[PDB]
Order: sequence, then C-alpha cells, then structure tokens
Amino acid sequence: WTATSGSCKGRCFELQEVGPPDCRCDNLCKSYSSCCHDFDELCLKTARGWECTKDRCGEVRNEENACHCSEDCLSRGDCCTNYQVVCKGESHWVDDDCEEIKVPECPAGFVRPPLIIFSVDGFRASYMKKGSKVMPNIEKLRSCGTHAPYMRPVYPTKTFPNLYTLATGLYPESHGIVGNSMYDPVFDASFHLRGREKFNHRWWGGQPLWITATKQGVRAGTFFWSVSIPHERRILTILQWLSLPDNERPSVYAFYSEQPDFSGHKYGPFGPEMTNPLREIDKTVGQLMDGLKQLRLHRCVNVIFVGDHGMEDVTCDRTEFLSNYLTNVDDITLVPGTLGRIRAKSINNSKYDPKTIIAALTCKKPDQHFKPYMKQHLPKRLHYANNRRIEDIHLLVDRRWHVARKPLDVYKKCFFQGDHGFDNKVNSMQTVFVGYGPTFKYRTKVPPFENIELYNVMCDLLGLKPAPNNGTHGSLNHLLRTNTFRPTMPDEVSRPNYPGIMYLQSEFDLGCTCDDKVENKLEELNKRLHTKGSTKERHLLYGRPAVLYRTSYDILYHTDFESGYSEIFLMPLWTSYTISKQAEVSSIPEHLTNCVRPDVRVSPGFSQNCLAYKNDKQMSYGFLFPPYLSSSPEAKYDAFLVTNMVPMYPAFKRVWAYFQRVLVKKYASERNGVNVISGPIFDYNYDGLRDTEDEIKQYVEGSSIPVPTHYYSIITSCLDFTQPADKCDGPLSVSSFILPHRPDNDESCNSSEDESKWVEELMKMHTARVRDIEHLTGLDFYRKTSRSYSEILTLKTYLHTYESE
Ligand SMILES: *[C@@H]1O[C@H](CO)[C@@H](O[C@@H]2O[C@H](CO)[C@@H](O[C@@H]3O[C@H](CO[C@H]4O[C@H](CO)[C@@H](O)[C@H](O[C@H]5O[C@H](CO)[C@@H](O)[C@H](O)[C@@H]5O[C@H]5O[C@H](CO)[C@@H](O)[C@H](O)[C@@H]5O)[C@@H]4O)[C@@H](O)[C@H](O[C@H]4O[C@H](CO)[C@@H](O)[C@H](O)[C@@H]4O[C@H]4O[C@H](CO)[C@@H](O)[C@H](O)[C@@H]4O)[C@@H]3O)[C@H](O)[C@H]2NC(C)=O)[C@H](O)[C@H]1NC(C)=O
Ligand SMILES: CC(=O)N1CCN(c2ccc3[nH]c(=O)n(CC(=O)NCc4ccc(Cl)c(Cl)c4)c(=O)c3c2)CC1
Ligand SMILES: [Ca+2]
Ligand SMILES: [Ca+2]
Ligand SMILES: [Cl-]
Ligand code: NA
Ligand code: NA
Ligand SMILES: [Zn+2]
Repeated sequence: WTATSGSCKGRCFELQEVGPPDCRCDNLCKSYSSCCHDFDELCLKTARGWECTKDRCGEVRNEENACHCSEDCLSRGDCCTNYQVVCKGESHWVDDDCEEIKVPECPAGFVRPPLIIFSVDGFRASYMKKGSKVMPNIEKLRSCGTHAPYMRPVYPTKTFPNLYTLATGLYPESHGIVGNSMYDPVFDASFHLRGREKFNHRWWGGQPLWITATKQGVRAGTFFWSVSIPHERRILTILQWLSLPDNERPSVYAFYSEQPDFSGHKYGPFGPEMTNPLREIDKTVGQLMDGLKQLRLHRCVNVIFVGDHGMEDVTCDRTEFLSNYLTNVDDITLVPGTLGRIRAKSINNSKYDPKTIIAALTCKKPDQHFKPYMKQHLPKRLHYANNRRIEDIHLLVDRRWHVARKPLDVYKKCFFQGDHGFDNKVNSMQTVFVGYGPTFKYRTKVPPFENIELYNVMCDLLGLKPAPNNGTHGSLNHLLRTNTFRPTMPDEVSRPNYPGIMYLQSEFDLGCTCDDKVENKLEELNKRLHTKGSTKERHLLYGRPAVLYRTSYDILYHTDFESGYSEIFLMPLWTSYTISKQAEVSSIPEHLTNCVRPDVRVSPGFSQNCLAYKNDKQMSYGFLFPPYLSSSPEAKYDAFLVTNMVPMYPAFKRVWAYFQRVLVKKYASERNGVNVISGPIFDYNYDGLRDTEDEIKQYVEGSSIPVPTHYYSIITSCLDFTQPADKCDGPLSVSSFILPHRPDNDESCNSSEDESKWVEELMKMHTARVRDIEHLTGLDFYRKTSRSYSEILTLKTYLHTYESE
C-alpha cells in the first residue's frame, strides 16, 4: 500500500528515491505504479509540444508548457532544445562542421566531463551504413568521434542480458540475467520482461556502473526509464539534471530507446516501416546535442551511442517444434524462441532423463534448424553455463529460425517478422558503438570489440576504479585520447625447472615400447644443443607463457618444439612450435606406429604410462606436437616422448589428427608460417576458469593421469603476411580454438564422412579469444614481443568469427 496522497511539487524526477508508503516522483515510479497523485500534472507536462516557434520567442513564462521559449529559460535549464536555433538565430549542432575537441571545454564548476550513455535497443550494426541518409546526427557523431564497424554483444543476444552486461562488464552467467525470461530453481520464481518480479534486486548480481559511481562519490542519473515517459521528456530531464548545482549534479547519465527494436520485431530489420523509427532516434540525438550546445556542454560531454544487439528476419513458419522429435513433450518446459532451454516440467522427478532428451534431438532431420547441447558442451566462447538459472539442456537455434514446444504455443499465444537472441557471432546480431567527446579520439575507426569491455572504459571516463569484471582493462585504451589506466603484465607466480638428463632408460617401468635403437660427433653436439634451447628462438616466438599460479613444472626443449611440462598433471600445460610456409608433412613410419619413449629428463614418478592406456578401453592418447610435422626423421623421435603425450578419446583423435596433419599445414601455407601453442584445459565445473587438481572428475583408468575437458590451440602469424611468422616486424594476427574433448562426435551431424567435410566446421564453432584460454589455463601469453602491451591486450581479446563481412 502506497499513500500516494503526497505531492511532487519541487520533486519532479528526484534523484534519490523515497521509501514507501510515501509516494514517489522519480523516473521509475510509474513502473511501481506509486507516483504521487499529481505526477502527471507536474512532471509530465506536454502543453504546446517540444519545439519553439517564432511566436513563442521571449514569451511570458507559462509553467504549464512542456518546455519554454521565454528569456529566463537558459538559466532555469528548461528551454526547448531548439530555443537557441529559433529564438536566437543559432544553428543546429548537426549543421556545424566538426572541430576536434582537444580538451574538455566545460563551464566553471564542472569537476570532470559528464558521461551520457545513449543506448538503442535492436540497433543492428549495418543500420549505420544502410540508414545513413536518414540519420545525420548519428552520422556526424560517428564520423567525428571514435567508432567501431560493429560491437559484439553477449549471448543470448537479448535485451536484458545485454544492457546489464553493458552496465557491469560481466558475462550474463556472472551477473545473473541470463535471459529475457528465466526461472530460478532456488527462488522457485520466474523473471520476465513484463511483470513485477524483475524489480526484485535478488536477480541482479555484479556491481553496475551507477553503484560503482555512487560508492566512489560520483553521482549517477537513473539508468532504467519507465516506458510511458516519452523520449522528449527523458532528454529534457537529462538536460535539467545537467543544470543542477555542482554538489547535486550527476556525472553519469543514461538515455534508453525502445526503438528500433520495437518496430524491428514487427517489420523485420529492413522493413520499409523501419525508416521512420530510424529518423525518430536520430531526431532525439539532435535534441540531446542541441540541448548540450545550448548549455555549452557540447564540447564538454562524452557521449556513448551504443546498442544492445541487432535484429534478424524471423517469421512463424520458420519454427521447429519439439513435438516433432519427442513423444513425451509434456514432461518438459521449454524457454522457447531464438534459443531453447529445456528442464523437467515437474521438478524433482526421477523419470526425467536429460540424456534421452538430447539423443531424441540430435541429428534427427537432415535440415534440422537447431542443435541440442548439455550446457557444459556449449562453445566456451559463449561463457553460458555457470549459473543455476541456465538449464542443463540448451538448444542453439539457427539464425532466422525459432524453436517452440508444440504448434499450439505459436498459434495460441503471424505476429512478427523480426527477432534476435541467436549466437553472438551472428552478423545480424552485431550492434553499434560510437564514442564522441573530449576523452575519445577524433575521427578514429577502431576494430570491432565485445560489449563486456565498455564498463572498464566508462569507469576510466569517470575516474572510477572498476569492480572486478570480465573486460580486459587496457584492451580498449586505443579508443581514448587520454588514458587513466596503464595496464601491466601479471607477475609470474611459478618459475620453471630446466631439467637435464637425470634418469637411465631402465629406471622406467611404463609398459611403453618403441622401435628406436638404430645406431658421429658432428650431429651429436648438434642434438645436445637442441635439448638445451638452440632452436628456441624459432619455436617460442613470443617468449614463454607465464604460469600465474603455484605449481611445479619443467621447460623441455627439442629440435621442433618447446614445452612446459607439469609434474602435477603429468602432461604439458603448453607446447609451442613454428611451422614455416616451406615445411613438409610426413607420415608416422609403420615401425613407429605405437612408439612411446621415456623422457630421461623427467622422473618415472612424474611421467604417464602406457599400461594405463592399454587398460582403459575408452581412452586412447595423442601428441601435442604432431609427429607429422617433424623436421627430419631423426627429430621425429622427439614427438613420441611420453612427455608430449595427452589422453584422447578415439572419437576426438579423428578431430585432432586432421587438425595436426592437414590444417596446421594449410594455415602455415595461407598465413606464411604459423606459430602454434597447444595444450589441455581442465574445466570440470564449467566456470571458465582453470581447475585445481582436486577438481578433476576423470582420470585415465587406474592412474593419476587427469583427463582434459578441452584442447586449445593458439595460432599466431604476422598481420603483414608478406613477412614470415618467424621474422615478423609488426602487429601479429591470431586465431584460436578450444575444442571440447568428447568421447563421441554427436555434435557434428556429418562426422561419418571424411574429416574434410566436418572437422573444420566444428573448430570454427569453437573459435576462442586468447584471453578465454588464459582464464581456463592460468597462463599468460605474448610476454616478449616488440608490440605495446595495450596492443597485445587487444590481440588477446580478438575472436576470429568466420562470418562474412
Ligand atoms: C568474470 O568476472 C567475474 C567477476 O570477477 C568472475 O566472477 C568471480 O569469480 C570469483 C572466483 O570464482 C568469485 O569469488 C568467489 O566469491 C565467493 C563469494 O561470493 C559472493 O560475494 C561476491 C563479492 O561481493 C559476489 O560478487 C557474489 O555474487 C554472486 O552470487 C550471487 C547469488 O548468490 C549473484 O547475485 C551474483 O550474480 C554472483 O553470482 C555468480 O557467482 C557465483 C560464485 O561466486 C556463482 O555461483 C553464480 O552462478 C554466478 O555466476 C557472491 O554473493 C567466495 O565465497 C569464494 O571463495 C571460496 O573459494 C576460495 C578459493 O580460493 C576460498 O579462498 C574461500 O575461502 C571460499 O572457499 C569457501 O567457500 C566455498 C564456496 O562456498 C566452499 O565450498 C569452501 O569449502 C570454502 O568454505 C570466491 O572468492 C566471485 O564471487 C565472482 N564474482 C562474480 C560477480 O561472479 C568470473 O570468474 C569471471 N569469468 C571468467 C570466465 O573469467
Ligand atoms: C538492479 C536494480 O537496481 N533494479 C531496481 C530497478 N529495477 C527496475 C524497476 C523498474 C523498471 N521499469 C522499466 O520500465 N524497465 C525497463 C527499462 O528501463 N529498460 C531499459 C534498461 C536500462 C538499463 C538497464 Cl541495465 C536495463 Cl537491463 C534495462 C526496467 O527494466 C525496470 C527495472 C530492476 C532492478
Ligand atoms: Ca534489446
Ligand atoms: Ca573450472
Ligand atoms: Cl531468454
Ligand atoms: Na585405451
Ligand atoms: Na556425428
Ligand atoms: Zn527485441
């Protein structure tokens, strides 16, 4: 119960929010329907519209008007945004040439440039080009300020997960808003776009920019807006707050637009009906900018123009129905749409088998427009697993399609032509970024980046120290004219051992055999140089990775590859090698088919053993440096060391062997050499972070040899491909992957064909950023290059998406 009989006189859009049962006057009261009885009258004035006309100039102030054209309005801070244009012969902001803003040009009393976030729902990246003729304000911001060709949203590419990622720097799995709708099994409650449950703070984790600001003494306007407040009133409210006294005035402001998303859903991303909502958004930008120029804040404010996701063509007839796949479709609950999440209908029911559900959904129809996954098998790049609100069963739906439970859910619940929510690498889902102001660069294009990175930059723009988040601080330093953050390399925690030859062959009892006993002082010093690091400048091009946690490990040098060998996990953490464009692929000679050799540098007690693999009827093994790429028949023996061996399912060896034998050579060929770092990843609790030894749930039968959940490779070359990878003078070019280490290839519907028809497709799906691999391994890559650290941080956040342009 609210006693809404209090008044909003003098409290319109109050910044601090008042505790019930006292009525409210802030920009959210309408959503709680707890506004004071006079809120509409006092606070939502509309009389005479939004613009001055000749006949209003100098008028006697009428307090009933939406905004004012009277003389005193500039000092009151409540002129219509075109006042100066109509009544003082000034020009619209868009009509002014852009002049570089070398320094903040702020009125007296401004302790720092204000930040205004202008966020636009459903603003697909390609609107910047395709709608350019009808968005002159936005086009000016874009070409004058700093801009990216597109910004990658987070998955799912839905509104609430994305806006709250913008505000926190956190993956949805970490901030809690893992969908537009979601069910929490602990709360036994559902969050939806519509309704009151979303107002409860228990859903919203992390620390959003406004709490970060407030905790450090910077004042923040509200980021949420009630839908009923029109856009003209939001702009005028922001401009009013900007006229407040220094000690009361916010330093950060957010404006939110429901468009073009609202129309996009109705008309598709490029419906003829889409031109007007784009005109209208642009007009609002103009209003804000004229509003700023009026207050002489237009060369003082940093403005971020940002979308939460794009929009794709989706219609009712492109819907897959689960009722066509399962007979027991009434036992499940589906979160439907552009992604699927499936859980048991009647919770705590032991008849429900996720495994049998997945199998009924796998590769059942030749043209199937979704693929089921256990959440922990989703591509690690989606970071979509580690939250109890994410159902164990996930469906990644194809672009342009929907999934629904039964036909009655679609014809009893065609409305729409547009939707979003698909995989965040999908072109139609990319969105926009423009930064404009004193702190952003002038007429600068930056590469596409992920929206998780902005929280750190916004904190910098406000002089705040950011809460711990998923951005990589420093990786967007190149957006900024002046940087408050100077990134530095994390310190190495464990230093390696460099063992020499310490063990005699006969000390090893590993059940390993090799055909290696075939009989010169010239090639004898030469082999020994290799074991001591003579070829290391060739295979470790960017210095050795740093180990960022406490462990025990050895550097092992070889003619063709160097490795970091863990005595704890009994395998390499990383193996590094370079394959020039000239290098040749050979076979494993028949006499060496099952060859595994003890490593005399590494004690029996810290080695794997062949007996374990023999006994484990599921588990086979593979090699991190591929024997296929040995530089000489003599060097090939090194590839068969027990210290280069890793546990691999036969199903997975098909993928790995094709990567090693065919793809590495092809990339070296296409990229003019490549350097490869490969290794195991252990993430049994699917939190995206390196597991400690006591977290491993699977070992090779009868052994202490832990089974990796994934295998990664980082493939680096010279961005200028006329230079070879091993002699590169400038910026680097990278692509990486994290492949799930799975006992079957059920993920790849084509896996019964030749590897050349499915393997590369799979690896593409599991493309990753170097930074993802760093969190999963506790390693730090690229410690010794000639490049600046902030450039390396950008490189480590790069994701090769394989989309077309
Ligand atoms: C992306 O960035 C984020 C942010 O940096 C990274 O997430 C962090 O990871 C840290 C390491 O895992 C994690 O630290 C843990 O915090 C525990 C305290 O948790 C609360 O306090 C913090 C601080 O204010 C708060 O942020 C948390 O908020 C979570 O939980 C609520 C709901 O309960 C949500 O509203 C909110 O969204 C958030 O949920 C997310 O995180 C939790 C895990 O914390 C997940 O379960 C959710 O699914 C969701 O993703 C919490 O309110 C702290 O107790 C932990 O400490 C244990 O372990 C260490 C090991 O060193 C040990 O020293 C401690 O003593 C302790 O062990 C004891 O407790 C164990 C567990 O109870 C117990 O089993 C043992 O036996 C011991 O008794 C730990 O420090 C940090 O909280 C999160 N932060 C966030 C915001 O998620 C994320 O990793 C990055 N992602 C990638 C891919 O890099
Ligand atoms: C965490 C926290 O403090 N609270 C307290 C306030 N609660 C709340 C209250 C009223 C609301 N009224 C309303 O219209 N909407 C729509 C709206 O504003 N959409 C734009 C928008 C902008 C910024 C962000 Cl970050 C997001 Cl996700 C969405 C809301 O979402 C909304 C949310 C949420 C939990
Ligand atoms: Ca949206
Ligand atoms: Ca883990
Ligand atoms: Cl959702
Ligand atoms: Na075996
Ligand atoms: Na298959
Ligand atoms: Zn939408």
